[PDB]
Amino acid sequence: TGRVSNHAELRVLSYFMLTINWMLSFDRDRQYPLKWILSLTESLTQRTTTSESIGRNIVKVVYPDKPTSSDYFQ
DNA sequence: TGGAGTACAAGTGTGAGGAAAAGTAGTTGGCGAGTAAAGCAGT
Repeated sequence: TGRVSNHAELRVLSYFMLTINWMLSFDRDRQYPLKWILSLTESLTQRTTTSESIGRNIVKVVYPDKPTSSDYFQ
């Protein structure tokens, strides 16, 4: 395994990682307020029963290595 | 002005760890009554 991370779909996600910090930490424009971030993660960390979410709940089950895999108690 | 490198960032040389079903163990258990005669002992 060459440690260049030359996979194409792998590198799209880092572009989605570095953007979401830069567009929020350096915001002189005060268009993205802090209280909306306080209404994002509080509304995102919230379970629901759609079939995408139910199907996502199966995916947490199958992987045993990492934490946030014994998430079934909640 | 221009070099000692020392750093992170690129590389390639060196054997093994984890996966699993069928097949293979040591171990119990669960079988198939008469009426007659002659013989040689007997003494």
